Amino acid sequence: TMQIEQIVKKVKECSLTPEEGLELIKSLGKTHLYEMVWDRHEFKGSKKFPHTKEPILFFCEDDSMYTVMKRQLEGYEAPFIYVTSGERFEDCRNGRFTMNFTKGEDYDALCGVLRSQNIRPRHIIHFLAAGLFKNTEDAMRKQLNKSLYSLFQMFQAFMANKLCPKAEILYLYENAEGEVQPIYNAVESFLKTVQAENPNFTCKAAELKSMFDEPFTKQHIADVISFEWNNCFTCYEPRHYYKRQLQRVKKSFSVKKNGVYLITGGAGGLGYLFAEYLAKQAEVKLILTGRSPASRETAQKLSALENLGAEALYVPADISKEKETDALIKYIKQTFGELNGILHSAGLVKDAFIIKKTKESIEEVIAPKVFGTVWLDKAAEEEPLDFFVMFSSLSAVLPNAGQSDYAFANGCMDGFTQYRSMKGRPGKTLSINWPLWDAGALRHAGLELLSAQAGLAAFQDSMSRSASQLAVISGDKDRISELLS
Ligand SMILES: NC(=O)c1ccc[n+]([C@@H]2O[C@H](COP(=O)([O-])OP(=O)(O)OC[C@H]3O[C@@H](n4cnc5c(N)ncnc54)[C@H](OP(=O)(O)O)[C@@H]3O)[C@@H](O)[C@H]2O)c1
Repeated sequence: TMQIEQIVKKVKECSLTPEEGLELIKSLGKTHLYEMVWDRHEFKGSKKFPHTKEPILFFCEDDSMYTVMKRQLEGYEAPFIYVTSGERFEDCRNGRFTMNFTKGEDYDALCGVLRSQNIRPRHIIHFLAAGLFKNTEDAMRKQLNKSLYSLFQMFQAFMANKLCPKAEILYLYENAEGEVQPIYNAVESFLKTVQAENPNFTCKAAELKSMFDEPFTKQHIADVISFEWNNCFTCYEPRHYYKRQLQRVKKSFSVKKNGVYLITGGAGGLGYLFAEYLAKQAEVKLILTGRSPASRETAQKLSALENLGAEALYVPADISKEKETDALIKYIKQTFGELNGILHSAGLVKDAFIIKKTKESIEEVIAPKVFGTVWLDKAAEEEPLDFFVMFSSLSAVLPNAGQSDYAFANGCMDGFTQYRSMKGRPGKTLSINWPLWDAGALRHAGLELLSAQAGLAAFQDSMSRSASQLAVISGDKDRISELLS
């Protein structure tokens, strides 16, 4: 009752056209905001062995884990296969191999050889993801090769060669107190979707976080592996671990007169819906960016925005290209003096199951949300931003079959929020995990499309809260609660 009067007051106040107000009322009780909540535990140890007596396959950059794992498995009577990085694929005898973890052909060779040797792994350990995150092309490329791409090659090869009728895959990465791993942490979103595509692959992800004065030793790693074998995501410190899940949030934003705002994907569906929304709040300057050249439709959009009081430019740029993004921020500074806010809506979708994806398709989908996001932060480092808002997707958290790289890319933005925090970036940093909008199967679930007004208001609410990651889910609260258990 109070809520309806609330909205009435707003249309009375003219924040909303009577029609918009009605659309919002019709959405009442359907739009809920969620945040990650953690549960913390003492790390207690476990038995050492897998629960079945079947071959274990371990991928590692080098042999730093070989001895400890042989010691850990003393008494376990099934093969241990240990694969390290090399120039070439090589069977190095007695369960040891080298390979190039980026070459699909090498995963084929591995599968072929193991099949010839009558070795059918069930427990797979992927532990290549180490090294600090840095916001450089070279560093990001190496991290993606150690994580997303290596895993893509591995799962595709495994399915194509039918190596594992069932597999339990444990993906590990290193982190440390005071540091962040946006790329490696995003793998969880990929693995959840592999599992939805192939339910015989049970996929787990574990962060190995060293603390100051409490390093993760080789033995503590072994112990985490054994613990996992005997129990998607857990973050492990040496003495404690924690898990997370979305839960409903507990119980006033505006752009500024003369503020300068960049909307990437600014001519796309959500990008433009937000540009009009922002133009109605105040007399602003808007820069809409997409890769495509100007067209009659981009002109029409700019005109509609200038009719609302804004000044508006369309500036073509591929924001996944570091120098283009840099040139873009420079042009905005030179043209308007400064930048006060970024809404990062650039993105694309190219759905396909992992078995049908290509590396090139993955590169395309991730470019704007992995590299683009980083380049926008990097180019705008010195700008007095009031806000840096990433349009992420609920697929990062609840993915569907076919969206593995998309889910990863969005999950990468979600983790990138911690980088901005770590670096002390000014203003509000927020990633919003949006569901499907009705603007620009689910039936059975108890979910509904998010209407334009409901979504605008969720943004408005999100911006006034303190969480740096919020998920927006549209539907019935109890149905959603089941889906999130
Ligand atoms: N609509 C939904 O239901 C929904 C749900 C969840 C999340 N989201 C997220 O919200 C954002 C917008 O969704 P949408 O429905 O508006 O899709 P959309 O209409 O395709 O808009 C995305 C825009 O991104 C631009 N873009 C792609 N790559 C780019 C690059 N490298 N540099 C600059 N611009 C680039 C595209 O234009 P060019 O081709 O000209 O570059 C396109 O206009 C996306 O990031 C999406 O993942 C949407």
